[PDB]
Amino acid sequence: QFPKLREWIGQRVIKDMAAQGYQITNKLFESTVGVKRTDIEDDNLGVYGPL
Amino acid sequence: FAPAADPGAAWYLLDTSRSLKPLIYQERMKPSFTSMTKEDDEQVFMADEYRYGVRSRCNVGFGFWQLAAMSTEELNQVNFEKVYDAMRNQKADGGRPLDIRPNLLVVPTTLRSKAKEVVGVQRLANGADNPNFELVQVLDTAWLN
Amino acid sequence: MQEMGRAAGAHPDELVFALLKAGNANLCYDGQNFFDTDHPVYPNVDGTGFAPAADPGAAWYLLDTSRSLKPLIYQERMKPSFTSMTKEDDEQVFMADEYRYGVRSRCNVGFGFWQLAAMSTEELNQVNFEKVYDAMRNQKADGGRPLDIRPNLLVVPTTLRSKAKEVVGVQRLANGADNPNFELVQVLDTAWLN
Amino acid sequence: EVEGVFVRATVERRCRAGFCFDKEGQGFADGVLSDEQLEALESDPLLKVERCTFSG
Amino acid sequence: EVEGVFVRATVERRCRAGFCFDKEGQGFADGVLSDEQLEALESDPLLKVERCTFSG
Amino acid sequence: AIITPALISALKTSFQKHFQDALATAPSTYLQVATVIPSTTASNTYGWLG
Amino acid sequence: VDVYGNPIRTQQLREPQTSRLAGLAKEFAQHPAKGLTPAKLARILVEAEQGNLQAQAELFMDMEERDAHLFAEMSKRKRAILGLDWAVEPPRNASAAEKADADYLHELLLDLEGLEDLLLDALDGIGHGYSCIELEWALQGREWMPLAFHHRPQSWFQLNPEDQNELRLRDNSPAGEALQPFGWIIHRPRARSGYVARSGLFRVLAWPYLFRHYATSDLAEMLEIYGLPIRLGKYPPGTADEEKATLLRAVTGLGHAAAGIIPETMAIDFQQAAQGSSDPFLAMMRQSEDAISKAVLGGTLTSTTSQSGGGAFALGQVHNEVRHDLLASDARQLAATLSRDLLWPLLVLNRPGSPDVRRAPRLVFDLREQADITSMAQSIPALVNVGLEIPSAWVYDKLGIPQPA
Amino acid sequence: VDVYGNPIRTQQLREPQTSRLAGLAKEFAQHPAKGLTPAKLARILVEAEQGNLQAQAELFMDMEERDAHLFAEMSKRKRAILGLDWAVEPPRNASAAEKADADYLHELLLDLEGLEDLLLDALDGIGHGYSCIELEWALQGREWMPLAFHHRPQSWFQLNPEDQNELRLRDNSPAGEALQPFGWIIHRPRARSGYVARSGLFRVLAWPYLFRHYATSDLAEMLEIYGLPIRLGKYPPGTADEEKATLLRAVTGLGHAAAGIIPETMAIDFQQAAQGSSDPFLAMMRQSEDAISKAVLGGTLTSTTSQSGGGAFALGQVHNEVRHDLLASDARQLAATLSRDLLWPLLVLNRPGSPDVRRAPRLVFDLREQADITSMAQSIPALVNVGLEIPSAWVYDKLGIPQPA
Repeated sequence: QFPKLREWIGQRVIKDMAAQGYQITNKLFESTVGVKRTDIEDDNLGVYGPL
Repeated sequence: FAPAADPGAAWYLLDTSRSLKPLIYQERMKPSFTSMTKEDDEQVFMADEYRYGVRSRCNVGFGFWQLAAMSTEELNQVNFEKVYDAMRNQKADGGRPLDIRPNLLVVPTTLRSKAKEVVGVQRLANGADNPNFELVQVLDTAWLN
Repeated sequence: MQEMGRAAGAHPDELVFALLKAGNANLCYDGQNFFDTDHPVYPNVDGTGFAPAADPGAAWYLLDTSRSLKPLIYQERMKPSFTSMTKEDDEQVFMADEYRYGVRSRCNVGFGFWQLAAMSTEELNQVNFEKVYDAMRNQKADGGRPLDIRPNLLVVPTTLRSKAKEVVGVQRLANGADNPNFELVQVLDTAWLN
Repeated sequence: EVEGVFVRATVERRCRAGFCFDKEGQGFADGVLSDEQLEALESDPLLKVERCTFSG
Repeated sequence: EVEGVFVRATVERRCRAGFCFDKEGQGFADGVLSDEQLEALESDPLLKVERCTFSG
Repeated sequence: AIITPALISALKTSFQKHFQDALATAPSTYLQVATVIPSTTASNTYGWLG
Repeated sequence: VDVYGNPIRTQQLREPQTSRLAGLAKEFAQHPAKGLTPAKLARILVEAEQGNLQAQAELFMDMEERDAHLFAEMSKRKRAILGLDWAVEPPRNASAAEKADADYLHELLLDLEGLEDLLLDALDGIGHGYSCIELEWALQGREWMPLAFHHRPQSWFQLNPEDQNELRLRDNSPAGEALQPFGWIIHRPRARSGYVARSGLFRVLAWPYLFRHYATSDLAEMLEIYGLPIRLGKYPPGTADEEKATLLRAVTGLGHAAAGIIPETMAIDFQQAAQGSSDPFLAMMRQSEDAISKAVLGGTLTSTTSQSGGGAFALGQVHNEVRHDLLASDARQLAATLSRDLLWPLLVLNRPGSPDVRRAPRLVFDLREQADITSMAQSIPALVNVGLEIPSAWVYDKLGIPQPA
Repeated sequence: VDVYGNPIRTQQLREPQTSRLAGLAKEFAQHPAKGLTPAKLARILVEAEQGNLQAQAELFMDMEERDAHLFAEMSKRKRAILGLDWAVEPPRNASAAEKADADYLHELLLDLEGLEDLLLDALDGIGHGYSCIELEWALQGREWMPLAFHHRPQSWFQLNPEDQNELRLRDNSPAGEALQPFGWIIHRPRARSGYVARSGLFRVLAWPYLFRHYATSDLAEMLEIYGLPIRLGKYPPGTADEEKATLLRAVTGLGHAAAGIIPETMAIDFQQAAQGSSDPFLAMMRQSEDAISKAVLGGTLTSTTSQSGGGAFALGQVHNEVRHDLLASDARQLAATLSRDLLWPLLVLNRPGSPDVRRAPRLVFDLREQADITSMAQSIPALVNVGLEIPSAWVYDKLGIPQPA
């Protein structure tokens, strides 16, 4: 951000501005479930398929 | 326990997330993997994610509270109002204020009732007063602690 | 450019509240500090001292009146025209200019030097809030007559906003006892001071 | 080498012993060290700036 | 933690003396030393490769 | 795998200019406590006779 | 109130909104086109997408000024609109009061000076994506009048941080300032569907402009180098500095000088300077110019020119496809903007009552296309002798001849 | 209820569906066209096939912006539709009540501002494969009104994991959010038979765009290198660093400088810089542009231009094959979408009863083609004198002349 507007007497100070660059990487996430192919069809109540 | 005072109306939101990729669905159906021909009749279903949070502004977030509501002079007046004063007293480069307006209070389910007492009832815990009524609206959660 | 513009737009508040901070140091037209205990209203002695300022803001003039001389004309140095790019590696300069200054309207219509707190109904609330209130209510002018001041503004730093709201905004003060100053003076936030 | 000196026989703000002065031409432009303190020392060239690298 | 391991009895090109033959050595996906030699030593696998968490 | 992902950080990383100018000054306050007195001189003076 | 329903207060109409922003009037354009590279252009466009329209507006102005072909195309396109006759019509099956209101508005627009300048200023939004014209409101007794129309540079505005389709003034604050109701005529033609920043035609035309600029500059440099060959002199060991300078001056002036003499121990070799042609540069310039012509005026008459060929139906052939479509689109959008911004304040300030917004009069441009009088005049007699009862109103309207009064 | 039969609740019409998704309005396009390679494009398309439409939508927007020829073709195609007159007609052999309903709907559409913008926004689905326009519903007493039409970017949606033809909002959840009934006008033109992801025309046009981009960039680079030749200086052993720098600067400036002198022990060799032509690049650009023209507007008028040539039947020759077919297809699809999405809510909210869906009025675009008046006017008298009783209704309808009233 800019420096505060100061008083003026004889000359102007050519101020500067800082910078605070922030670094952060990325991470990967996963969740998986192993199921039997035959079992999903081998059901009558409509369960083990929506899972 | 697990407190945090955050602004919500600022151009930035604390703890900003990153939905870099969508909730793509990964599946193992049939003649697409070897798990089902040169293996048992196995299928796996997966949800890949490639996201991560961020520590956005550490000069506007405050934590580590003994969050309490009693006596309106020692427990809340000296902790929650202390955080109020600290957040509103934050100074940027050059000594100007950050215009911090604490309006978000996040606490776990254990502190939900006591946060509601801090914000929502005119009297704090003894019939004295509650200076922090309708100043910060609290949203309950359980993902933390 | 836009950052400098917003800084310039904010500047007048900084000027006014810097003068408010210096009020305990700067002098009003009498010849004493704006917030001093020895205002020479008469051969007698009159006094008005976290740098708060109870103000009526209802008379024909308001305290710490601002003086807008020149707007925030943008000053820029982005062309080889100048010797900054000659003597240096293409250094451009961006600037904003102001020609204003704060004012000390009247030191007999303001008060400071507060030991602010809201513990007891009065014994700690009238310590400052009511002392300012009644003092202004009975400030005398030339001719031994009241100024008919109507204090209705209270400016305090951020740290004192909770106490100010308790003083004005709650029926009870800090012990469920009473609060004589409810809906008396409307407080406003500020961080430019302290 | 030295990126820049910006001396012109004038420093930006050389503040010592609680008082801030303007002399000794101690202007630098580099992140070798004391960048946080380099902000305080620099950032105030009241007078003209002349950059003459010393190739240090 | 180190991410990178090959524990499927998998084959990799490790060069002992004048020849490069099957062997499992570094077998990591991160490098801080012996990069030039690791390249020859860390030739990606010939056969099935599966990774684990040594956390060493 | 890749021999040295260490040096390829510069190319990969992207920019999110969301923290840029994510701040503002405090709301204007001199209006409530101070009154504007436009002027065009170098030293304005006020006179009252009591 | 206005068409959008925002409350309207007549107190703020006495002074322009920008009057209290004297800083804006003292600014000068930064000319970002000079020293422009593809990376700089990409950064400018991306930043404009994020709400920094100042650089984009200045770049567009420079682009308009520095390209003669693009400027000619845009000027022709705008002058096409500026030459159209216009009229104000009452709403569908309007009543006597509505007809009177429309007639009064029509009379007011006829006698309002500066209409052509207003249309020209509004049409700038075609290329810039948005044009803002400030209004000066004055009272000549009991009736409000637009004193003048002021066109404000596109560099004076920005995007709302909370809304990418809403423009705001630059008042040094992060959020800018909302536009005053009844204080502006904002024209935002929509060539492509998207946000306001991406809606300008110059955004499409920027890259061909840069290609043409690079090709022209390179051709100019190569023409400068053309002519004499570069020739290098060589000297043996033991040649002093004075002799070196003499040899250098001799080589420097040898191209202009037909003849010269040097010692046998020295040598001058004439090497190729620049050998090639203007074919690649000119090919690139032609490609860019054709792209600009197609993007601005269509690829049937300008780039792939329709060629000559007269006839009764020649007007239709030249116009209806491409030219008529573009003319009608631009005219309709401009008319909608005008009816929204200028007609409505006049109706709701200069007349009593609160007429419903849906029944407001609409400005209409005359898009009538000249119809062949001779062929149709031949055709009618056969049809009427057959027995068809063709209405005379259709004939009078389509021919342009007015009905008898 | 709606046409699809889904229950309709008037409670949810007070607020837009996306109002509770303030996160979407703050997003910025990622511009995936910059630094695009064929592998990246293939990955983008494949991922879009799987339900990640954000990257595809942003790429399509960039493609539209960065190609002048493609943008001109698409704009011309859309403006063709935007200029067509339209009317609302009652169903087959409609009754008096149905005729009144159709008339009221027609009057409502005439007086509804922003219709042209709605049509333009809907036509974006031609290239993007689907366009979604959000509705603002308001009550002016007892009658519901569309307050405004908001076009939402295609990047705001995705595919249902359980259905590849059903779109959903991006609400941070894996399954997204179902589209609110009566809250959107979804236009999904079908150029090719398949799923919604594969249905866009820009999917066909992507590869020619990349070919043209690569050719243009390579030509620009080669034009930059053209001009002076590369020349290499050689120095003998025992040349110090200062002399090396002097030789390097001399070589660097030698191309611009006509003359120079070096010691006989040194040497400068002028090597070919870039020798060839623009023919291959321009050939590739022409091929890509012809492909784009054929894909967008047909290979009879744009790419393989129909050339000049007037006449009474010239209009038919130019239009009927290709141009008329494309115009009719686009107009019919847009009319069907409108009749489904906008007309039906108005009929079922603004009028009493529950009319059957099959009897709803249908919006019709005027596709009438100008017929030669002179030839046919010559023809009728012979036929009528022969004895044929030609109806006058056919004549009035086909000529465009209205029946007497």
